[PDB]
Amino acid sequence: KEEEASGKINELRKLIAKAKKSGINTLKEETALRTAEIFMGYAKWDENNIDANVKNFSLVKKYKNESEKYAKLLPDFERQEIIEMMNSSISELEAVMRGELKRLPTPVVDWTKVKVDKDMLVYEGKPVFLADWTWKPRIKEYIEYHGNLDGFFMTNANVINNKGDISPKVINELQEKEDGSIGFVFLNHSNFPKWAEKKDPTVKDGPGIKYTMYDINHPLARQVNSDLIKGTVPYMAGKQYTGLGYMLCNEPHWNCIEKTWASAPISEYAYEEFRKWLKNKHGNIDRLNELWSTSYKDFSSVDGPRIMQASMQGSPMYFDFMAFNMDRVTEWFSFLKNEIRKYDPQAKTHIKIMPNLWSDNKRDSGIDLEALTRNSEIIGNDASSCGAWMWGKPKSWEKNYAFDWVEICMAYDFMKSVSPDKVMFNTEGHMLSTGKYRDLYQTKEYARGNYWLATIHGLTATQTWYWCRREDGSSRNGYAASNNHQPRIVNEVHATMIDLNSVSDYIMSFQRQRKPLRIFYTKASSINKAEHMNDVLRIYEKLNFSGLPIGFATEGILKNNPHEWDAIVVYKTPYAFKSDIETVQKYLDECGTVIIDNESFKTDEYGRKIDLTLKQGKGKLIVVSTLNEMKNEALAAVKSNKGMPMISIAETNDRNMPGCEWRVIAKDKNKYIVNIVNIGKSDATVSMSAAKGNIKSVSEVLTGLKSATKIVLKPNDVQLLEVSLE
Repeated sequence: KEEEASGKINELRKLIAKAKKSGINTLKEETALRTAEIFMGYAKWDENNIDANVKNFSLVKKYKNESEKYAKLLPDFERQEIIEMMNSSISELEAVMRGELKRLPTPVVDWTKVKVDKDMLVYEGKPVFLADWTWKPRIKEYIEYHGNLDGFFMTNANVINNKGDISPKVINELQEKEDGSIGFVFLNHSNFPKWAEKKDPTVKDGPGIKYTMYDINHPLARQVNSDLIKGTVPYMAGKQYTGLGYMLCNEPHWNCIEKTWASAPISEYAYEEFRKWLKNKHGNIDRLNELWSTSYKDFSSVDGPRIMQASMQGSPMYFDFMAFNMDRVTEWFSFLKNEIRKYDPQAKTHIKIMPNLWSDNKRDSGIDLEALTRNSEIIGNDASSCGAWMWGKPKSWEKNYAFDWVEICMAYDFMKSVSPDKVMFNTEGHMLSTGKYRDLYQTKEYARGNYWLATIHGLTATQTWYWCRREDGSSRNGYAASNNHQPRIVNEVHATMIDLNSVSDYIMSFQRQRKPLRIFYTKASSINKAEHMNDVLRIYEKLNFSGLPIGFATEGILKNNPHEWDAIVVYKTPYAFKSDIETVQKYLDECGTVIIDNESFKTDEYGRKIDLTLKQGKGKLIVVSTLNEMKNEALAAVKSNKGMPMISIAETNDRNMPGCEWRVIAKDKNKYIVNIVNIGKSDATVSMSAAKGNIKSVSEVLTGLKSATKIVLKPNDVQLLEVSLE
């Protein structure tokens, strides 16, 4: 397969030179050719280092039993993937050269010239979308086609003394570092300097395991972070390598439920901050004593446990602890951002937030996705998707869906509800592999569908996990059967960016489209309930396959964002802040529509019967009993404001449920752009009609080929169609 692969590579290389002569933009095929050239060397390394790959595959649970076989077959698997990729590239380009496929213009992005503008990354006055790879060697061979993301890494360990002196190695790097390509600054928090630990060992208490291994409420922690930022950021300020911002922490969390993963008790400094937060929350100690059933003489005497028990969920002390943990974490990230802004007043910050700390049920992490998203100039995350785990009972998505769609659809939709006008930067993309998922045979169709779908929901740039391959093909649980062994996956991410760039105005219209239904979200219900996000997902899923972007409402969204929706839905939200209800009342008072079930808005965050109830007044207050009723009323509210899509879609499949998420935008008077992704785990047939009038024609935007009003999508398939009406 070595000789055969080299043959196809040489064939594509000559076809590229010929197409170029005709003025064809061969970026896509050059990207594939470069991928092939790189992975031929990786396959040669694999062929010469079988023993190293046996070890690599043994560390992977589903490839452990057959490790010797897998290490033997890997080199020819990689060459066979290159042969498939060259056959696809040669077929496509020969069709393009013969006028049989229409190739849209697409930019050759110079990353030294990309700028952030509102919710876009701009090259030569147009929106673009960026992909690079974690730990990829920054060499010419790898930055020509596979991304040119720059940046700078630092750690509080680079503060070498109490005086605030910075490691000379770090000063030397920053003095020499060129302006460079668009990049981000990575703040490390796992490595706190030993001199500080020796000076006051309490500085290690109440960590946010494992990525913040010191006390965010300790004064020596604040001195050290202030000293790091003061001594480094003046060298970075305004530089192109800071353009995608300052990443304030890797996967932060301060889990505080005893016997749970990455949990620890909070420090004594943190508990003193808790007494201050309780004084602000409750006003007088008598109000705390009534709720906690305690007899403290004042706020300084509060002296409850420094870690919570799962059995306490629903109690006032538990609520207070989790609410405080969120607020002090938000304040910590505010402190880091305000220190950076002193030395770089243009700094954009973000946080590598795990979206499942909002999309799953747990609220003990101190991660307030709304507050951290609002507080960030760039929407940071490391959203995961991927397929079935290598072990365990099926996840709930496996009944209906090809992959875990919940973070890149529902969490993205929450983040964009909070902040619609920001770039979104996935700083460790987990849409190809995780610790739990791996498949050597992962399809280019899966890879394209995922990056495409995530981009429809707001994703602007991705540093994908991960390019652990060194230039020689050696390695710097995660490695075997990751992208480091998959030539067609590495190539398809960049091919997807090329297509998204080619239609980036359409893509920004899909990202920005009116979200006319907002699901009400409150921390009052998520903190007190074991399974609030099961309920929020159930109503999201119920609404999300009707052609409409589905978004979220909170108190903060209603107070800070234009009310560009037709209705709020309130589902299984029995706990609410009084201020939630008051804010939803003000929306009814502006003639808003609220659709509420029988179970919602019954108590405050302490389970006390609520003094206040929603009154219809000038708006529309609709009480419903079922999910079906709630959906029927929601879509009626959109129809009443003429907000339904201009193209109607029906889906049939062998399941009980839709999987095709679809969207429609206007291209002009009688032409529409239809976006469809099959998130379902089996083939779906979509059937399209005009809402008014009659479909004249359907074509593929990317190919110019004629399509039909009835289409089969395989799982992970993407359709982008131009629909003309008569």
